[PDB]
Amino acid sequence: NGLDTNNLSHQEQEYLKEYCDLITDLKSGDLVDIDLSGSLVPPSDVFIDVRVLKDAGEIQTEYGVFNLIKDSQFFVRQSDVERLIQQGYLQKI
Amino acid sequence: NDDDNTEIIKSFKNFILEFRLDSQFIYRDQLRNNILVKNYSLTVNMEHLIGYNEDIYKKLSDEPSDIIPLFETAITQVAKRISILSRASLPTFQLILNSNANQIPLRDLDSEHVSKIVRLSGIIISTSVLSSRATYLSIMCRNCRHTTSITINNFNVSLPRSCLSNCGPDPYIIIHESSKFIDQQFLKLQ
Amino acid sequence: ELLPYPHQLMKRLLNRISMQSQLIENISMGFLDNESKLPLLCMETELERLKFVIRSYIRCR
Amino acid sequence: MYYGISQFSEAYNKILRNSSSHSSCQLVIFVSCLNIDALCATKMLSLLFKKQLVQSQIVPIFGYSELRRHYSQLDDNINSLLLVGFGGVIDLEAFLEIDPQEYVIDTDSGEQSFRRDIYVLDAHRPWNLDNIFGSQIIQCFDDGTVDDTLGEQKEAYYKLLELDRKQRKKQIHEYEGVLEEYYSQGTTVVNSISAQIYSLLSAIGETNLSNLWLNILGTTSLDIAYAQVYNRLYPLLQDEVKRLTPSSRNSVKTPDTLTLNIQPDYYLFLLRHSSLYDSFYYSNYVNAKLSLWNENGKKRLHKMFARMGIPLSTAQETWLYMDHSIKRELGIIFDKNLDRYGLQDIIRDGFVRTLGYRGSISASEFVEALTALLEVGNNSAQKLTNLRKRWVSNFWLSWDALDDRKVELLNRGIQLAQDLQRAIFNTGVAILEKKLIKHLRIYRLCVLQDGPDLDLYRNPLTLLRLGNWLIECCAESEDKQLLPMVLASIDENTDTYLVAGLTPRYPRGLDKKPILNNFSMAFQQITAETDAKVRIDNFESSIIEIRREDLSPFLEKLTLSGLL
Amino acid sequence: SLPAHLQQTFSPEEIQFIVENEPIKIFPRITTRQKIRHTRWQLITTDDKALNNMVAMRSTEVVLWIALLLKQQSKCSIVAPQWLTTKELDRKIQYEKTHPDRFSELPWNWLVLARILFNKAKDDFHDPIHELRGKIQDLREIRQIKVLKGLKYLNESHLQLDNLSLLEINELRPFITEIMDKLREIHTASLT
Amino acid sequence: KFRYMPFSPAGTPFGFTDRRYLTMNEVGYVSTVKNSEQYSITVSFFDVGRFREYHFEDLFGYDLCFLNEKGTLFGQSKTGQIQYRPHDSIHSNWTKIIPLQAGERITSVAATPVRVIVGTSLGYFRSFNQFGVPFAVEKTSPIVALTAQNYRVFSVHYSQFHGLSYSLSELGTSSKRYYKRECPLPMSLPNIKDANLDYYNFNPMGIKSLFFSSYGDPCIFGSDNTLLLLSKWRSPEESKWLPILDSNMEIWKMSGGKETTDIHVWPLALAYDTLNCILVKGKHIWPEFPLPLPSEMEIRMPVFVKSKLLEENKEIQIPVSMAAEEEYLRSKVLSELLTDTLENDGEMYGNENEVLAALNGAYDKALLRLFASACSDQNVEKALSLAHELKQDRALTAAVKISERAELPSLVKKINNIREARYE
Ligand SMILES: [Zn+2]
Repeated sequence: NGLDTNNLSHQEQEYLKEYCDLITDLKSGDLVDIDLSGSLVPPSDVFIDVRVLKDAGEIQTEYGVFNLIKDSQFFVRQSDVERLIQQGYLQKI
Repeated sequence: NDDDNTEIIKSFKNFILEFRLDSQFIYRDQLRNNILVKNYSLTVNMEHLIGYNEDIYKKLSDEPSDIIPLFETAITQVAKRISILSRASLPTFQLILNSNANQIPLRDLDSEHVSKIVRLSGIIISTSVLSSRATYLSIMCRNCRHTTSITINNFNVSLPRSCLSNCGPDPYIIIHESSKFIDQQFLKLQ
Repeated sequence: ELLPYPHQLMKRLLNRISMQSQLIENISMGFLDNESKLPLLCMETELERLKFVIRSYIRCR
Repeated sequence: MYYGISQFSEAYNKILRNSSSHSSCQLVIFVSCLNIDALCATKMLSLLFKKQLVQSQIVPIFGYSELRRHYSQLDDNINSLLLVGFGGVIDLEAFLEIDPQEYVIDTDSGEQSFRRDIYVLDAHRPWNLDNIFGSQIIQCFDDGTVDDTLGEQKEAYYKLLELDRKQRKKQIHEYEGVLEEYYSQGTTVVNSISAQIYSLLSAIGETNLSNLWLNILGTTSLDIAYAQVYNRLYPLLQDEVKRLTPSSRNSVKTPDTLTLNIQPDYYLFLLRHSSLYDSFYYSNYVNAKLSLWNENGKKRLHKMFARMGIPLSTAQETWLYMDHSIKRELGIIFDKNLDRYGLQDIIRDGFVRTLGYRGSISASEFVEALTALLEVGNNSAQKLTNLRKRWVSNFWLSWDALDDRKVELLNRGIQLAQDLQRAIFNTGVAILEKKLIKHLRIYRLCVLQDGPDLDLYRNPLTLLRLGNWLIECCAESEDKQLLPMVLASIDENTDTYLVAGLTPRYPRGLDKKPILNNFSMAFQQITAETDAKVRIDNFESSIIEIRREDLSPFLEKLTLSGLL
Repeated sequence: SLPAHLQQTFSPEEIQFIVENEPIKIFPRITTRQKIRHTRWQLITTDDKALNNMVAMRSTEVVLWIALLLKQQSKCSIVAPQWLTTKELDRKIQYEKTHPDRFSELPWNWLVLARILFNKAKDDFHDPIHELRGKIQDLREIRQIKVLKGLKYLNESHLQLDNLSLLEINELRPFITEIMDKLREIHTASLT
Repeated sequence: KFRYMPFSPAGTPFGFTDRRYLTMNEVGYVSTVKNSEQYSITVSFFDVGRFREYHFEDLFGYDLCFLNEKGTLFGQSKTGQIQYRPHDSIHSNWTKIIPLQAGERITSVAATPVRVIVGTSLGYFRSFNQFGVPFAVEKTSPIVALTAQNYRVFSVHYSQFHGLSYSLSELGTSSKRYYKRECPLPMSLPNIKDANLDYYNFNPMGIKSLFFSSYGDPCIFGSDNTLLLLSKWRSPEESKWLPILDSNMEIWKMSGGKETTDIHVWPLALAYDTLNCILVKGKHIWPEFPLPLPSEMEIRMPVFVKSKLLEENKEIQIPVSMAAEEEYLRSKVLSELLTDTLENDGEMYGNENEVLAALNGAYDKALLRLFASACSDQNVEKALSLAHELKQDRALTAAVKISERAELPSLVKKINNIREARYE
């Protein structure tokens, strides 16, 4: 969440809300140059190949786009796609 | 022919020590790991033995009853070399074979398959109690107490007919304390 | 133990990560507006490796 | 013409100038799936762009409908496309609804430049001349065919384009005559796309044993249908194997040694994975020569192995465990005997690759594995789309199988290849025993109305497996005239026949000029005339799919046509 | 905030990340030393100077992750360090077999760097790589025997492990520290 | 008796195999494969940033090659065919046949930015401009070997009636200058195992390679495996060949001695002070096609008495006296070469002055370390003569400190006289 709900007690639901708010405060104040909630596997490669596992159309990134065509494959900077690997739209590595 | 047997043994030793796929020495790893959990055997896939050097597989499949003990011996020597610091005791390792040779159905096996390696299948309909077979016999002459030994490979031995230097006609007896044995089991396959 | 925080070291490292990010961005704008991308790739993955170490450090403590 | 083989370097340099940056993805590759050669070309091209660290996207595409969809949704940031294995034979500038004035920039000079390139890597001929001459945006990678062959058509195109009285009448009639005789040629493949990319890699200085193996595979995929092209290209591949082979001799087999030999690679089916018996039994050519679809041909194959001195049990051993002495002596045993059965064309030298200790694989076997992965790897419009999606997804099983790290996926391919060829063989003996092939006067017709494994033949490549299996059998007969064939198969789910127009071809060992496929435009003419509902969007435009009730009128109109 | 498997150890990828910060010798296949008669490397973690002054096949020393990045392309070759040659590894093997208790003084990164370079720079070795892999395997097996001897002497007090690798240590660390912790807690609990 | 053979720098024989190298140098390497009745030639570069590899099928079977920055020059020794290939391909390739008498062969070829040079076994010496126009023909002693760097051309001649000799030229776009013409070359020719005989059948002169330093000084590496460098070539009355590296001794040393054999040095280029070379292992003296990485050897002046090192070492370590001798000599000769380059040609990377300053530091340090041993033997005159050699006055103060610690007030007095003189 820093990037089944029935099973929590309502105290735990509002606790989780507050703890997520706290995490998002840490990666918003000072130290924001690092996404503190990012991965803790060290960066093994700067470019990676990634296969589109679910369709998401044309989206922008900082200086371009991806058209996430189903079962197309990119070769791309890892730092530009990590958010989509975590969200399950991209397959590889 | 002991030099030739030694070269067979060294060929198998090289197969254990050198065979590698995708950066892993699979049989060195398997033999070490088997030693750690104290099961003294090695499971060999003969696809890999063929892929390494088919001359060895040809020797193995021509006469397994002579070649299998040499392969077992090679496994013991590599086991010591990869688990004991020598110049600062393990048993005879069992060889186990995996294969994908075309199966011979149990009814078609006949006299042309005698002493060949065979792959078949069926239903196990009975499993006998365990029984003790000798691997190493310590042997004594009844009269002169000349001692000797028989080291046995269980792939087909007997006591010697007369004393190996009167001493009686049929003199040898087994020393059951120093002799080494293994478990043997009988199965019936339908 | 929770070891004492490297106050000055972390201050100066975060300043460098900020300025290096601004530099890599400025060079990217220059490319958009002698050319070889390879040193730029090294700078990009350098910031990835360094930001990983800071991220792992803070998450641990 | 547009980029000759001497100047592929300039197109590649233009790609890196226009559409490469650390900043953004800018390069899109459309590759026709269900095409091994296009696949291998795209793999080579992707390794190149990986090494140069170019951010790019590969899209596998089934046919022209999906092409127009996918082109339509490209963003203007994408300033280069590569179209691999399709598009050369259709006016892309018209079909993709291009206006060059929507893409034009920076005229200064009697000159233009454009915000997007569309490079075309296609081996099919005849080229559409609007691509080759008319367009300023479409950029075809020519094998030399245009400069070799199309000077008259070039002059005719430019004079007709110029020619917006007696002289005017004569000229316009003349050049329309030339162009309408150039068009309505039958379609044909003249090169391997992978060899064109390999010539580019030679220009850039990028050749290595990996790229060479991909070139060998993509070229080898042409061998069944386009034997003459394979024979044209095979000497160059021998040159490159020798040029890139290392200098060591008495090289001991070592777990790091990748080796790529030229050596005897018989025309049997999956020899090094089948048994010997099965590799004869399921071979297209052996079935054709011996007429193996009946018990007499089966008797002949048994007779052959008996005469060779091979016990039948040994012949049926899986090849690794099959007797080592036979494996050593096999070349002699074949040399002594296969001329006796007319099987002498079984003898061939082909490329065999063996890596470390994990076996040996020929280009023949490897392309069989890759094709099997494409074929069987993983409301009507929606069901059709969900089927085409499976095939677009099968592309990545063939792609990943090209990597040595994933040889378990290659072994999946090998197994699927064996079972596919078994299904083809059983369907084939069904066709020939029940005499399904109706001999219409102009062309032979075979329609699968029902039977087991019918649900495989809704895939174009599986249908073409069966078509090639039939065509080898007909070609190697003495009584039959060499005639074109239509093969059709009902899909009971979609209630549509999938129909393939197949060329004939000469016997496998004979040598004459090539035979062209004219179902490609004959189907178009019948489609244009008829009120029937028939899809013609497959890249192999000699394949169509049509509703069940419309087939018999379509075939009647076809056999009334003089175009075949 | 830190996963359980990272709580009190390093992942092997983190051990790799550590080793990748070591300098390594390369033969450049590009020239960056602009003659007296454009983008510069401008790094903040490591020595920018060497990369800006490369000349083709003048050997030079750079941080290992940059050498791997340049070797992902064909733009350098990584010179295998002197210890990793066949003769040196054979000397270390003889040392290991000759001294049953001491570990031989291989560098702390030896297994990690052997794995990295055997994968990413398999073509750069002067010696045949299958022998280098064989002797690295011999060393790991012999050293593992020595480890299994050493663990018979775990204490409540302390332990000494002179030349054990970073990877071998990191592989053993949860076992050794947990067992010695429990031996401590048994011993300290017995005190009055 | 003798036979002329074609040569190209660091090219190799076929031996018992069907591919060989035509040449290799600081730019790259060229290889040819006996592809049945024709040859597959590949041209490969070490700077992949500047140049891109290429290959072609060769129907003439070129056996000569030369490879500079600007283009590749090819030749077929027995038919007189030559071809030149610019690397940009914006200028055209061109081909020419040069005439040969019966039994005459092209023995070597070389190229410069404005010239192409061909030398034959009867000693004709033919010059073409870079576009193939014939410009001149000379006759000289037969040119057994030949190379160039930029505009500087260095050629080696031999015949039974002239002996071994060399010429050095600087042809330029203008001011076409000749530094030395057919002066005798002090290199040693091979003695009259079979891999050695095979190599000398391929290359009877036994010149393994021939090239220039990166600073443009001629170099050659003969059958003695000793790298020779021609010092002070820019003024012929002072020029002298320096044996800057006995590679046999250095191989013996770095291997710990032990009569080490079956490892050979294949030279590529000298750069500043460090020979790039392939260390070939085994019976054959020459490298194989998967070209090993060119290892590096720093030059070593030959002052190493092998018997003394055997007594000391019985992995080899050098006594500090011998080390200081070699350090002093090497630093002196390298500083001279740098000084001549900077006076005549000037800086090219812009740090050579700093290198030369640091080198003078090493020179003075080596002299001080020798001076200490001279003072330990209490020889005032050996110490003073060593003191005269130092360059930095500030370093000469350290000699005072040493001679104080070695209780030689006579030496201290003399050194202070040198201080008072050096103050001028
Ligand atoms: Zn007795």
